Amino acid sequence: GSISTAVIDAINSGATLKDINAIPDDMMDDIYSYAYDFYNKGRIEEAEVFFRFLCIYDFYNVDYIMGLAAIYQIKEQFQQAADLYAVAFALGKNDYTPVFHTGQCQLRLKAPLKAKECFELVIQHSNDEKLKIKAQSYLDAI
Amino acid sequence: TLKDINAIPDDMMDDIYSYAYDFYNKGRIEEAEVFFRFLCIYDFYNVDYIMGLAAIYQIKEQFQQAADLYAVAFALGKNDYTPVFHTGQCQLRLKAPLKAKECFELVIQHSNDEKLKIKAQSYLDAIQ
Ligand SMILES: NC1=NC(=O)c2cc(Cl)ccc21
Ligand SMILES: [Cl-]
Ligand SMILES: [Cl-]
Ligand SMILES: [Mg+2]
Ligand SMILES: [Mg+2]
Repeated sequence: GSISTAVIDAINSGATLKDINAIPDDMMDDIYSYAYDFYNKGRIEEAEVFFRFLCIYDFYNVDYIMGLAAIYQIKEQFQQAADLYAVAFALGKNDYTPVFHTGQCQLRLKAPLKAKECFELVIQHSNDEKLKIKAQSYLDAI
Repeated sequence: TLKDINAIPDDMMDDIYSYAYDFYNKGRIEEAEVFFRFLCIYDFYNVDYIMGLAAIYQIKEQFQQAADLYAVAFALGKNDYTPVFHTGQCQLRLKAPLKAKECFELVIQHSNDEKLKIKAQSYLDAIQ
């Protein structure tokens, strides 16, 4: 998947498509907009292809990662979702939304201690008061 | 992948990893790089294999290449902020001090590794 592609690219250290500016920013923006068009209409499989395409071209992009992670979470591919959410967090640093969703994923993976660690991070560090309430509700059930 | 089918016994992979760090510790960077690339081809999902290849790229002053692998390494481990610390070092070398500050601050705010936080704070103290 997307993470494997990123690691293979890093191993090979040959020229990538982004290295030669093969697809301009405005064009990537358009494709991202089509990806969400598909997603918003329930065409999840088509959206997944488009987000995978975007992540092959520019893996280290929070918006593309988050779109793909959401698809995996909806498809109950919870480990794949959690891994991508953590990449998004590492790149973005100040949005705890990916940490919250990783906590949801860890609960479904039967890892409540990992989920508790996620939800506690949201409470301790997020300034999103509504997200903190949501995180607390999961903590209350654990 | 090769790991998915147990293509090489576990103890032999342990040996190859230990030989890779032996090369690294002895300054045989080109040979360490072959061995860490081999390991990451065998199992891209192994955080310590990725960290070893990232260390090679950092020592070779391929700082963005290292930082990219550190972001994957962070995700695979979820709660180990060592890759975030090293990303902070790479960002300083890339002349991105605000990004580096964000990395070191993330280590101090989330890590439970006291020795790592001490190191991260020493970098924050030096950043203008
Ligand atoms: N420190 C952390 N423990 C976790 O389980 C986790 C998940 C994510 Cl997404 C970011 C950071 C962390
Ligand atoms: Cl993958
Ligand atoms: Cl999965
Ligand atoms: Mg490259
Ligand atoms: Mg607060």
